[PDB]
Amino acid sequence: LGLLPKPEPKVKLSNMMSVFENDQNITDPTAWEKVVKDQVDLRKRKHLEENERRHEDAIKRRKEAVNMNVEKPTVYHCKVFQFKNLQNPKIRFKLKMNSKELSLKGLCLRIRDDGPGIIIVVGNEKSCKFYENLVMKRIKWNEDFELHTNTGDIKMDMHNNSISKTWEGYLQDCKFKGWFMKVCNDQDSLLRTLGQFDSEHFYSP
Amino acid sequence: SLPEGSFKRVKPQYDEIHIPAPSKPVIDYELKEITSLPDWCQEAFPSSETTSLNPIQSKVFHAAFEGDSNMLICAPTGSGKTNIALLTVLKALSHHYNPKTKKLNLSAFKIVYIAPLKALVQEQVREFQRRLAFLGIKVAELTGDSRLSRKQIDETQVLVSTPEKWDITTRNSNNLAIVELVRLLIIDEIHLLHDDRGPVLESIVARTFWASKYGQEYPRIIGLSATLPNYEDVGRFLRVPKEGLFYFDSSFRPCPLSQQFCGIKERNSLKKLKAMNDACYEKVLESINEGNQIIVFVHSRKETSRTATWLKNKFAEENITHKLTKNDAGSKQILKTEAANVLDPSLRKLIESGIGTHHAGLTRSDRSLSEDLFADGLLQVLVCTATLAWGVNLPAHTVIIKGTDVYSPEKGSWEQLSPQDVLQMLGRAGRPRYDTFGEGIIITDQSNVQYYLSVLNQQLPIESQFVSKLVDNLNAEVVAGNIKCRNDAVNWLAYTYLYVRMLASPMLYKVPDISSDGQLKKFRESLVHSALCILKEQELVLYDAENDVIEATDLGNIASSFYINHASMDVYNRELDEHTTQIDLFRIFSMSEEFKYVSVRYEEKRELKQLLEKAPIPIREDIDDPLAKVNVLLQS
RNA sequence: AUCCUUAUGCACGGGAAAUACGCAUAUCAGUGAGGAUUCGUCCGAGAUUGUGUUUUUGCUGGUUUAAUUAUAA
Repeated sequence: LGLLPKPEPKVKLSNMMSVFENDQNITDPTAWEKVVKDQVDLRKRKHLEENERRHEDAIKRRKEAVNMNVEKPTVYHCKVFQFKNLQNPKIRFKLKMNSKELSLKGLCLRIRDDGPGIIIVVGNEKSCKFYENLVMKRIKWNEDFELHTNTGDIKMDMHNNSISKTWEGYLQDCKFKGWFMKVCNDQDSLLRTLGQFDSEHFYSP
Repeated sequence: SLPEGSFKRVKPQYDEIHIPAPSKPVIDYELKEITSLPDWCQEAFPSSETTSLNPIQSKVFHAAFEGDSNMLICAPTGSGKTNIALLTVLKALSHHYNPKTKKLNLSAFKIVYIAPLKALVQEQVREFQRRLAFLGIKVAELTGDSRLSRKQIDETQVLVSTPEKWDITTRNSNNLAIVELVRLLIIDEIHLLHDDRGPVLESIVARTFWASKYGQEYPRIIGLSATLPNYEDVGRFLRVPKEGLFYFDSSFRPCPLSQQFCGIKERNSLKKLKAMNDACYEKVLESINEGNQIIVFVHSRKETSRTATWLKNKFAEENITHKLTKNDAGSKQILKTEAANVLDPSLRKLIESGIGTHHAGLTRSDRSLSEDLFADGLLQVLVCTATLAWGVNLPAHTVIIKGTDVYSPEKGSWEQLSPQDVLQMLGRAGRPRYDTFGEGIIITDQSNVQYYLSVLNQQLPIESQFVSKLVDNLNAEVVAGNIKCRNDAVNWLAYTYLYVRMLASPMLYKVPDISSDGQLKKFRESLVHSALCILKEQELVLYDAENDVIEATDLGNIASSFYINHASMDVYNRELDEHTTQIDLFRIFSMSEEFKYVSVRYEEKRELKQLLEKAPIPIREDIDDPLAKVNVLLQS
């Protein structure tokens, strides 16, 4: 009915010799090579281009993907661990970022520096399990490290340091809004620190 | 541009753009009535239907009586011009004719009306007779088939002439009394200057100003034209006082012209032609259901008949009856009375269908018949060559122009439709008297549509073609004896229309001088040099380069008298010989340059073949050559 | 934050077939369509029925010359 532009032959190298489109098949050999070659790269571009269009627009849909609030889960999965020494910083930083990208309610405590202690993570079951794989499996807690101290770095011996699962299960209502690692020097202010969230019993002496 | 195209339709065969009708005029003025005239002038409009003048006329009229000055009207030519010219005529008559004493003063004033075509001259003359009958005026034709003699010019008062014959009458030295007596010089269709006859008008104009200085009283000059750009430059060509200039756009037209194109996307001629026929058919089908009487222009006369045949079998395949569903008994009658009686180019069948055609090559009687039948309306569709727009006033509601490329023997190549022809084809349109608006349509190739939009806006100046006709005009003028030198020649060339146009745009018309010579003294003199070299070679005029003296020869005088072109002249010069015989005489006659535009035709060819066998005067050339056709026609 | 995987969608490049593919309010069909064998078993999703096209679908490709008119009478 005429509304749209009538199509036109796509023309490739292989096809170029054949096309009886009126246009300088021989007479301009190279100027005709031109329109063809730039024709192809026109399309090929438009491909890459379009991909980038949907890609970006969907990233804007990623901002909107953040804009919704949490729909807090009615029932909370949980996992609890016990560990001698958190003293390796890159561990802690791993346990900072990874916990942070994964939106994990919970905490981490321990006794000062040397003190063993507890790990708590709560949330959807999908994330919690990954976090576990992170903690138990990949990260080696008998593996010694060299720590930055006041003047410099020294040998810190982790082969004694040991991590193990306590358990994992369900919880009526999470008292953790966000995840914070911290210290309470004794066991008491430590246990009490749990007890502000009513969490004392999670630790096993 | 954006206001011009309102709405565009896309169709499989073609992309059609539909331009809306032009705007209606803003009224800052009073419509001038007839009772405001003096006593004698109230019969200027004997049938006064409105009792008020058209949007264009009133202001120009009262300005025309108020000033006696050179005037210019660029107008739709919607029948408005005829009355204006009439009224100025009556004024001159009153100036030489007393209000109290009702005796008309016959010998004082003389009037000239320059109408390009014989037919239009005829029509005009009947109009002038009708309107001027009460004063007791003789309005008669001076031109061509008119065949007026030495006496009747003296007897007559109002003259209606074609440009060529008026040029030749005023060129002749003995009549100069009559030329002086003419007070009123009316030039109709001054836009003709674009075309190659226009050279004659500018030469006439130059002769009016420059040639009569011994009596030296300059007549009133009134230009009348289709609306055109560079109106100001036109006035500087003539005299025109700034107030006499009246520029009126197509918004002042009686029937607004709805402009329409179909671009054709096809290339090869076999499918392209078919697509054009399909588009034409579609337009006709849209039109006739509304009760629309339609004209389809084409390039060539042979195209007409085959086009009409195509419409008959195709159109009839669609529906036969609807073209004549009304008064089929009287349509059968009138149709058989007209077609069956006088027509013999196998055109009767087309007439009988009720799609007719008109072209040069249709008998004079048959020709008049087709005009009349299409006026009555038994002819719904009229296929035509370019004769009608140029010649005849009869408008028709729908006008289709089929095709772009016309063949011009000027080049010997297929050119585009020239704007000045396109415009006059668009002029004939929905009827100013009856219908509300016209439908214009142009069937065309899409690539040239961009060009036709602009040239159709009428933004194009009247092109000065004086370069070809310069030489002959100069020769005639030397024969008059008005130019004895190069300086005289260039002074005459200052009143020439190319002069103005050069001043406006030197590089467009190939002035090398440009910054040098604001008055183009050396450019004028260089053209004179160029002319007088070739003239001297043709022994038309005497000339010397350094001393610069001019005089006219006998051959030049002959060329002036019988208005032979310079090319024809030198052709005669060499081809005529002491020993040349009866056979060679016809050949030379055929060689005359005025037949350059003549060519043999395939429908002509059988009768040619029958002739050249029994022809008494033998032909050295052969049937394919146009010269042989010309001199066998001469023998016939 | 990166990658792989999977499926699906939009694509781009390239090949292959056009005795292939459809379509169907059909009829049934994991609540077994259908098949196999070494006879112990094994295999496990379409078949029927009617119907339409199928040297094809759309498009595009090359050979059997306008009008007008000028003399001194």
